[PDB]
Amino acid sequence: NSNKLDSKHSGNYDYWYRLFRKSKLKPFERDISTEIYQAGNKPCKGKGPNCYFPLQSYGFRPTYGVGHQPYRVVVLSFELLHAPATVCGPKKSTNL
Amino acid sequence: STTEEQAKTFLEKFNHEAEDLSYQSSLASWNYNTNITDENVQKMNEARAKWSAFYEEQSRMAKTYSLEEIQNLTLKRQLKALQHSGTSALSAEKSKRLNTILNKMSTIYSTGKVLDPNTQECLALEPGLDDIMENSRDYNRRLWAWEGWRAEVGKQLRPLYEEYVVLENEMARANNYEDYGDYWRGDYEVTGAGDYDYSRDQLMKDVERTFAEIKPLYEQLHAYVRAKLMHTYPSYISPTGCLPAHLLGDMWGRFWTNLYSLTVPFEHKPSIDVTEKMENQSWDAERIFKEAEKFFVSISLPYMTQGFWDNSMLTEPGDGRKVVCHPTAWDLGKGDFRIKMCTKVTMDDFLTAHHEMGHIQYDMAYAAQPYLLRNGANEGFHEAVGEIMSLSAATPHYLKALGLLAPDFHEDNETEINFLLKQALTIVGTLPFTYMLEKWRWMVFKGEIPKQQWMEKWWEMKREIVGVVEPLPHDETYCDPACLFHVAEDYSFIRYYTRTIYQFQFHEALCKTAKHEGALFKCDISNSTEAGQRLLQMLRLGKSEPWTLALENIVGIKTMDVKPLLNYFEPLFTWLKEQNRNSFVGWSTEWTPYSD
Ligand SMILES: *[C@@H]1O[C@H](CO)[C@@H](O)[C@H](O)[C@H]1NC(C)=O
Ligand SMILES: *[C@@H]1O[C@H](CO)[C@@H](O)[C@H](O)[C@H]1NC(C)=O
Ligand SMILES: *[C@@H]1O[C@H](CO)[C@@H](O)[C@H](O)[C@H]1NC(C)=O
Ligand SMILES: *[C@@H]1O[C@H](CO)[C@@H](O)[C@H](O)[C@H]1NC(C)=O
Ligand SMILES: *[C@@H]1O[C@H](CO)[C@@H](O)[C@H](O)[C@H]1NC(C)=O
Ligand SMILES: [Cl-]
Ligand SMILES: [Zn+2]
Repeated sequence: NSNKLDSKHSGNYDYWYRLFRKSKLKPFERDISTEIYQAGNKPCKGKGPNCYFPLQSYGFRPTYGVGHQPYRVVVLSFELLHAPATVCGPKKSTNL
Repeated sequence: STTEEQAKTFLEKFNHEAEDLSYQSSLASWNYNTNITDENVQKMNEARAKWSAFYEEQSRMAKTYSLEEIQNLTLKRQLKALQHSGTSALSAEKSKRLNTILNKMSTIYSTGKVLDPNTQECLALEPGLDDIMENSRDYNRRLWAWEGWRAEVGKQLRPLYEEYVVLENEMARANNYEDYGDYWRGDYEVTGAGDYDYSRDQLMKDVERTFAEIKPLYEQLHAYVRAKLMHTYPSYISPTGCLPAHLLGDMWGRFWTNLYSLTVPFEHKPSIDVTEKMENQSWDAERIFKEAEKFFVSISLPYMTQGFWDNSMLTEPGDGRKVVCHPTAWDLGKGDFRIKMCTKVTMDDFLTAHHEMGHIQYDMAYAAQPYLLRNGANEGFHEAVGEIMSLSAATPHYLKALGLLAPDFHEDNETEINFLLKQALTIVGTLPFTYMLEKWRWMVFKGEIPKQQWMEKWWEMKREIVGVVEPLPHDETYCDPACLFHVAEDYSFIRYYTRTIYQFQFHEALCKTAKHEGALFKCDISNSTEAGQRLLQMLRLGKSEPWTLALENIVGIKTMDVKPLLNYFEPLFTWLKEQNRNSFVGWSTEWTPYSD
């Protein structure tokens, strides 16, 4: 949970999440797209009738209850591939 | 490519943006409820302006979509909710005229003041009226006050109501409705659902069936009420004719609750009172909400999120700030809900807390649903779900079990008769008045009758169906029944009838699942997690699928019924029918108090 640290009174309006693209995604991909999504088979300049911006607003307030309180989430990815291993898990020490 | 994908994308956009704006508006509303300063008055002004502008713009850009080329039922109903233009279907001058007249109505009703023969006294709907009716037993005071108030309000709003009939008819005609009656009936319209389709007149047939199956019970109760009125005052009421409107117990005949002190059949027996017990235990608002949450956990409904206790206000803010504390709860969302109401050491406060807690649970049940479905399947489900829990908590077995009422007492015959009389006079007295008001409004929108016999026809039907007589006869130059609050702010009354029917049906089916035997009014919904899951099965539905299907998920029937009404009052009706062996049944509409 991160509500005091992240959610702010009068509105927290810094986090943006996309909703619509041309096709599906691929895992581990960057798709930062400042291209206004189009629908209705009528390509447009954007932000109008049937012109949708992919990114939306993460409305965050410190009074939101659990279900949509801003959660800080981190995913740790590992690979079990043959290579010179560099990130080894620590050792320990004892008395003499 | 297809219109369905565009509709889904626009509904996601509308969901998010309307969520943002509605959250802001509802937080501003709670700010109104807590701190009423001019600063937050202006803040709410701009917030509501922005929310209305956003809703209007979204609807206008939604008007480009067609309902014929979309097959998904949820998305179809969402677009149908989007396409309800309302005031914008008509011209700008007419719309601003209508909104100015509604503001005029609000100002007149909020500032309605009537002067006695001595004008030194200043009353205004609140300083008296309610307290006059509920504390004074004088005929002259009630007659004069109600007659003067009705006369002045009619004098100040007759042509406003006429132009309202005209403009609402024109709006309905411009929005593909025959009449504003059909406009109001459009909420219950369901199409595209096999075995679940209901037209605008099917509910009318259901209401007429309820009339046919309800009339004798209400006639007998009217006979008992009038007979008790005879015993209290014998020289002002005829043994067969109907009673004057001003002898129903409240402001306009809606509730017969205040008639308790004169209609109790056995005044010696002690009523079920836990008040002295909660001053024995020194009860508080935090404890009352913890007890409510214990009851709700006992029915598998979820706990109280920390935000509730953290931000919701559970006690009056002293005298530094003033709070309007009518028990209410709006839909903030995103797991944020809260309660504002005055917590006094009373038992009606127990009912109000239970009712609004059921409302909160129903509200949070459909949290995961989209915006246009984040509501009761119809307008009365929320209030019915609120009222069922309070009715269950009003039983004395619950008080015995949860410790408020000590174990060492048993249910007494006359005490339970009085309690059932309370629950009767506090509920079934509102149904006939709801029926009259809603039906009169229905044919007002229909326009079947010219302007020149409205009051005459209305009062004649009142005398003929419920025996409501004018204590002073009035011509077409009066607008007495338009003086109520909800008609005075353009609100439908079918909500209350549906609330009562749904709460009785839900109690019947839930008790049947919970397996309690004997008199049904003594049953309790506690330690019945199977029944709790059964209730949640309809709670989570919202507006995704028809309210008739939602009802089928509880009772198993697709239509409203009078069977819960008949069954809940079987022993009361038996006792009234065995006591009615030597009393008149029925009324005569010819008798009026000024015809001698
Ligand atoms: C409480 O009321 C004051 C005015 O007395 C107002 O300035 C303030 O914004 C209010 N607080 C909230 C949370 O509404
Ligand atoms: C209808 O809408 C629901 C909810 O968005 C979706 O799961 C379903 O796939 C839709 N059906 C069709 C045929 O588009
Ligand atoms: C509850 O009331 C008072 C205390 O509040 C006292 O008489 C006693 O403790 C209890 N019983 C009765 C009968 O009052
Ligand atoms: C439900 O069970 C609990 C567990 O002892 C009990 O305290 C409570 O009184 C029960 N509720 C009833 C019998 O309504
Ligand atoms: C009701 O119960 C009481 C016991 O308190 C008993 O005396 C009476 O006969 C019963 N029946 C009626 C009709 O009061
Ligand atoms: Cl009336
Ligand atoms: Zn309420």
